[PDB]
Amino acid sequence: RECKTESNTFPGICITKPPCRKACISEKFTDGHCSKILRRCLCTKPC
Repeated sequence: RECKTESNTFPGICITKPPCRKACISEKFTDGHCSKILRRCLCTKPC
């Protein structure tokens, strides 16, 4: 079970994974991915 929380530190719209994952890991999540429509960096971690 993992929960999604928008990244607090990623700048701008999310198009490619690497900078979003990096931001999320910097924030102590375990991954980050881009959403399709609002194009947000969403971090995930177990919850």
